[PDB]
Amino acid sequence: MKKVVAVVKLQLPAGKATPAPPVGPALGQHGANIMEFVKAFNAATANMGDAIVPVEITIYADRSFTFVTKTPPASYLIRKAAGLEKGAHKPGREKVGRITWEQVLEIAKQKMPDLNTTDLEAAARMIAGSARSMGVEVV
Amino acid sequence: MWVYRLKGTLEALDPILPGLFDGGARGLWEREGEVWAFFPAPVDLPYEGVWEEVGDWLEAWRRDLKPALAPPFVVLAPWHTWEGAEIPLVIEPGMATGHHETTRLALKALARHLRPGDKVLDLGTGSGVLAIAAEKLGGKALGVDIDPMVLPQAEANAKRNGVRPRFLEGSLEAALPFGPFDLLVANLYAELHAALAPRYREALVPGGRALLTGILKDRAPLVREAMAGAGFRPLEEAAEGEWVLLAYGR
Repeated sequence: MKKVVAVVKLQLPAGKATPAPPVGPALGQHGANIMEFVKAFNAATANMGDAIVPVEITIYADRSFTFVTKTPPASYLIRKAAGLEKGAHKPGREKVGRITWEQVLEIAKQKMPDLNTTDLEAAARMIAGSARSMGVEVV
Repeated sequence: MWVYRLKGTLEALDPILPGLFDGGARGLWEREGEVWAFFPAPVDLPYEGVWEEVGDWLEAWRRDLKPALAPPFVVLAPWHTWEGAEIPLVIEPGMATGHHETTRLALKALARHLRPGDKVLDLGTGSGVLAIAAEKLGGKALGVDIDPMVLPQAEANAKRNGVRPRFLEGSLEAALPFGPFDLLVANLYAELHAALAPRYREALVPGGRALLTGILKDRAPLVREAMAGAGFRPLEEAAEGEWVLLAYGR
């Protein structure tokens, strides 16, 4: 019972949001309070740090907003194991590091209420099948 | 500043995304089927998208700007004027101002707690608004910020207000040779307040007080636990919107 006119999807670094783009254009369009979001975003993500954080802004007809903070990218959390330099490229022909099958047994419960899976079973195979596009291994 | 447009979505290009924050990007944005990545400097990203210019959304703010009431003050832009009996605080708008709940809560709390002659520490000064407010109330104010870039505007703000706080680069430790203080005011995250609690007790004279804002309703327990743990006693809380102010005596 408050009309939504925008669900804006946006990836932002923890505690380092500013009026500047993407934020300016993304909220200014729908008359959302910009300074207000910057201040609220930053305080919300102050407990994490340097983490990339996906965030959904629900903008209403009165120009109100709420926002939901996400998990963040599976790929960020993978290379929290071996985060050496820049990642791979667009086709996929670059090396970085590696891991094994006991990272998922912690990080798939964190990344759970995103891509919906009630059973613990499939959660393994998605992270193992994400550790490929950057140059990662599982054995 | 240059935008970068990508062939997909935030969940179809989910593993090429870390490599973008190695490129220096500040933020990502999803469109009708496009990811727009913004940068302070352009480099050779391998994903073969397309680059665009700088270009609206800065001035919609600056020009709709109404004075912000926070009795006994009103915060005004250099181009406003005021009729009332409020104490005018003139603040060049930009790198933090007067219109946010947290600043208003802290300004009203200064008025309740500050005595003429008190030494004041304004932590994370930004614009210098609270250090300047304190001086208008007869306090002797030091404002510190870990970002030395804000300092010259804090000075310019102070000179348009006819006051002279001291402004320094640093945090608690840099303030220590200027203290101890009667009153500490700090607009900071809950997590920072909670980490700094012991050093807050160190910065204040016996019977001194801390006025703490920047705190989200839901994150206040963190601060309460930390402050009690550091030997402080609760004076009062004040709230507006999502935000609280917490006041303590040592």
